[PDB]
Amino acid sequence: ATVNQLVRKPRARKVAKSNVPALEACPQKRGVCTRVYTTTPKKPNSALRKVCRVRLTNGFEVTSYIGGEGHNLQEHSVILIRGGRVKDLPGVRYHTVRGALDCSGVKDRKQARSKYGVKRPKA
Amino acid sequence: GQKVHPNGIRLGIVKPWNSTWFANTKEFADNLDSDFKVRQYLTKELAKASVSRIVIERPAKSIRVTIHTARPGIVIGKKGEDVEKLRKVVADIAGVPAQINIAEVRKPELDAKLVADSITSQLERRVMFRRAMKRAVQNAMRLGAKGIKVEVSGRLGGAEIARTEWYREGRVPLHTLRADIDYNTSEAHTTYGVIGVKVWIFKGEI
RNA sequence: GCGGAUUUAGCUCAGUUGGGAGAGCGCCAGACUGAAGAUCUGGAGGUCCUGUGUUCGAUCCACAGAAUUCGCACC
RNA sequence: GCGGAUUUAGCUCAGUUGGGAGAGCGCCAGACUGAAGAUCUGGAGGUCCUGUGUUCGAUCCACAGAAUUCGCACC
RNA sequence: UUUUUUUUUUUUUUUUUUUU
RNA sequence: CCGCAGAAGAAGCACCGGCUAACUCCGUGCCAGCAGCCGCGGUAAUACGGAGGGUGCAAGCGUUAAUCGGAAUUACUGGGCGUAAAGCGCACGCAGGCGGUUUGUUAAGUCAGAUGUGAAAUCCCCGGGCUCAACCUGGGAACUGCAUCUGAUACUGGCAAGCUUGAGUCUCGUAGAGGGGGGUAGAAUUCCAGGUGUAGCGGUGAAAUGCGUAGAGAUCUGGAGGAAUACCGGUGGCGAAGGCGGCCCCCUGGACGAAGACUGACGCUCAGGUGCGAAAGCGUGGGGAGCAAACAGGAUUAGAUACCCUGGUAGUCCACGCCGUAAACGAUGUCGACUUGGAGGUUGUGCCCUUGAGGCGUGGCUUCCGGAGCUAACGCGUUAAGUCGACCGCCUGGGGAGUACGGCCGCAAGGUUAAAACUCAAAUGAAUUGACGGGGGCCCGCACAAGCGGUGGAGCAUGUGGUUUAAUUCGAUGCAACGCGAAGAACCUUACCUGGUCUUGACAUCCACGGAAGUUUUCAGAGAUGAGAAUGUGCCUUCGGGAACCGUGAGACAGGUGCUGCAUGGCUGUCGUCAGCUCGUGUUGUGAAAUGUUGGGUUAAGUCCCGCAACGAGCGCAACCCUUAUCCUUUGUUGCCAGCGGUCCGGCCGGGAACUCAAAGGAGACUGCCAGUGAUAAACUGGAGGAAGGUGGGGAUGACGUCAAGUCAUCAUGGCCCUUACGACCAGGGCUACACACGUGCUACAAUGGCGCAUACAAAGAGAAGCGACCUCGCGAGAGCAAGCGGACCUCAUAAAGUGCGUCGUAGUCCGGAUUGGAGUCUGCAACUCGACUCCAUGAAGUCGGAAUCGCUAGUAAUCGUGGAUCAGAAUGCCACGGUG
Repeated sequence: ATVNQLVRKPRARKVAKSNVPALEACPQKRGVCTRVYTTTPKKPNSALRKVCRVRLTNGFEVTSYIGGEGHNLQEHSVILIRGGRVKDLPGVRYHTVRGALDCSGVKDRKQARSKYGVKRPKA
Repeated sequence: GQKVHPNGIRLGIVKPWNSTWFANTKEFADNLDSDFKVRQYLTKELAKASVSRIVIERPAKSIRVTIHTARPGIVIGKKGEDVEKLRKVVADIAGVPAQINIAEVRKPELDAKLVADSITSQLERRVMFRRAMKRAVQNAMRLGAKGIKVEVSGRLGGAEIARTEWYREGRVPLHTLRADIDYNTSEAHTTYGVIGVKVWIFKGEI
């Protein structure tokens, strides 16, 4: 009831705190794959997830999550960028709808329908 | 927060027995054993007009069975052929004769029990018995009583639902060993789980 | 048409062209403890991305195929 | 190399005729606390560096040896 | 309107669904 | 459009929480993951992720980039100023806003009209053409303003005229803690020149560093310095705030009580600025008491880096001046009209035979606190928030901030605009908590008292830790846990280490074909179970069907303390012997406030007189109880003996009913009457009278409220267990070590003791899976004989103290059973590396232990014993009543 302590976390369970800095135009964008990483020891033992950096002109350096299945998301590519920074990721402030170019994304996952854009199976 | 029998604690004071018999030292065990079985059989015969009081006397181990039901004329039979039958199957377990005496439930509306057998019948229709539950209590209360409280616990909704509801069509002095009060029960199912109704019928003061 | 490096315990990666391996994090556990931590101890985790042949003996080699990737032959 | 301190309680360190092993502190008990410290009263805590000799008796001293360590010698 | 008899005591996890 | 030919050729995605909307069967473990406000997932995930069905809707379905929705917000049209945010300590005047209100007049704005603009697709209405939805459209209108003119006059502004006198200057009076310079009245007390009394003065939760035969102050007399306002002083006076305390001389603030005179709005109220400016720095030179931050230590030390206490400056104040400035809040300006008011606190004053405490008046300064309204809950109730208004304002939501990046000012520090990168999720206020609380206060309990007995150090009976052993079984870790559950962890109700059988198993059914049920050894086997040899043949009796009672073969089909208190009911607890709460209605509180606890008093007491808007409804109440204890009748009981009858000396056996006893029905003690107490209330004391006394004692019931505590190991059962299993048969064994403790429980340290011989009295108990005397053999554990005895008959106590006479002589013994030499036993498959007790040899610590864990207030702990169950059985556990005390 002492509001300066109380306001931080109190009874909501979506808890609205999200930190999403930087602007300079709009959030829905194209993002160059610049330079790949898979470095950094953390608590979530993140496996095979190549989380790379993007050359966004925004006043500081930034990074993006791999946004969906399909292992090849190479360093020469340029995908779409959007919000959705799961609790799992430090530093990053976006994810990616990544089956543009040659990077493919969903392979034969019949269930994916309107969520990614796949065609029908054997009826 | 307590359930509290007015009945049983006070047998001599307006609330007579379910059984009054006498076995000595060694002879108690098979009497008592049979006192569940003849009771079992009788209630499944009677259920077409229930059984308010199910009175097992034993004048000499052999059994003066005294049965309050709303409609005697269906256990009498077409006159005498079920009175033969019952007297056979209630003596058989005991090994000794059982003198099947009837009585009529003097208007079911006023009774020590039949208020619970009306409400638990409705759960066999499987539709929304709530339309008929407060009603069937308030009807029986125009034909007798001064207060009643009624409790239903059970599976009364759908899929995973178990909850419990409480209702008061008059005041209830909860234990009073001088008053005309009755506590009682009855038990239903609805293809999901139990529906067990209980009553406290504050009929009168003394 | 080039052919080279990195891929190691669940992660990170030390280091390794033949005797087939290594640390912390994380994981589980014998207790203390309702469960953990203070105090006090225990177990691992893989034949180093893998498969045919070498070879007395493979992560290693010859050799093909996978993942991270590289600039040039590409027009 | 010569001279010197030094290997004396977890911690800082006192100590020696040459025969006891010490204290602030730390632990533990006694209780005061549900508990613990303080503060308390009792118990306990030693590679006395090793060897040798003097000697009643060496932690000590002298001698020889290890090993740290300090100044000066070196220009 | 003099009000220091010692200062400290880790996170949890309690929490009987739901529209009325 | 009209015949053939066929339902033919035409549909699906979100998904399914909850928002409009339909839910489950399952998965992977804050994995992977949607991420809009919410919500989901932290091995039981209703939409994450799979799947079954179905749903919203159907060329559609979710969702996305922005932004207003709902939501009231930049408000001439639309507003909140106790709140978010919110009248900025302060107003010298320069422009600006409102300029007093009506006559005669005027229509530029005001308003209505006539006429022009807005050809055509609007917005808003109808009529229609296509088959028609649409589409294609035509017709009907409405357009604030601006133009050009006709009018109608109530405002807006003016014009001529006048006033209401807003505004001042004179005239005339009257006092205070004075805006700035002047004059300056008076206690203490330092420390000295010398006048003295000798050792003690300050200071504290306890005192300290100076000091004292080179005399601790103080106290006179003689002197040298520093310069508060102590009060006629206030139950008060002034002032723009601030802010001065004595009174006075000058400059003479403001005022403001008045005969009036003279001019007629010269006016109010203000931003940028003008002055003023509490805290503080800059000063520049000092005025340099007493106290007290820093200064300087003595001291209280878990570090004080401290607070004391002597010593200590700055603050005291300020000539003079950049001073912004924050707590100077009707959480609030400018104010005129407001005329139910009525009550005080004060000031000046009109009128009274001033016979007078002020009577009749009446403004100002101030507070009190009053209807209609306004209205949450406190109540505010007209000058106050309800009407009516002139603005100089502030008011742009989190978090960005009091912040900078141009320069206006400032002596530099800063003042002051209060902008903005970007970011992101609600709360400030009430009012309600009560945290277990060395509050004020009421208390009270071994809390604490006064005190009694002790536990301790060394040795002993022993369960974890921890040694690490070959290898280790749960859960035990303050008040909610101790001797585990186990009251017998070596057949034992089996953990567990195993091995030997099984998974309808040991136990128990409904039909199918059949059987008479059992006694006795021999050899195998660790037990379960294996291989043989003999002896037997039941009751109805339809000779049918079967019983007692044993079989093999069918289909159905068997089980276990597995914890959650959290579906719930019993039950038990320490709180509780408080006189309980909350309610059927009511209603002040929207609701968590209890709403009888309030307002006077009265008792140790929610005691009892009343009152108060409070009833009363019944479950606690009112008390039924058990044992007393003293007796009353009927009694006499194995009991049990008054008074005599025999004595062969034992209530023995005659012999009768006093009382214990045994005891059923039951019964009697009340302020009863006496003195003191005060209100002849209260009740508290002693006592008549008593077997208790003011519940007489001891048991007992143990209401709501009971820790989110249990009985989760019989509970009673809802949600959920493992089932090749947590199901059931059977022989072994090993829990105890030992360094460590630490205690619970045991004792040994000698005379208020015991030791040796001899003497006086009770009983509490349990008792045919029973308990057993006399009496035989005895060093005795322990053998035998057996009367008896079912509930005073049999027996197990012949409590220990105490008392009379002897012996040690303070002495490690004569006492210590720690224990170890040998000897034996009651059972048993069983005790030995495993006990439990007995006979004789002996003799480990022994000599009065500190600290600091609570026993125990009364007939109660030292002191003084005997019994019981579990169970083929050895607890020191605990459990209950007697008695020197």
